[PDB]
Amino acid sequence: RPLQWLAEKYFQ
Ligand SMILES: *CCCCC*
Repeated sequence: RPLQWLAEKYFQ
């Protein structure tokens, strides 16, 4: 679950 980078772009 590589959501680390994903969160920076999508959520934040
Ligand atoms: C790892 C990212 C934490 C939320 C910004």
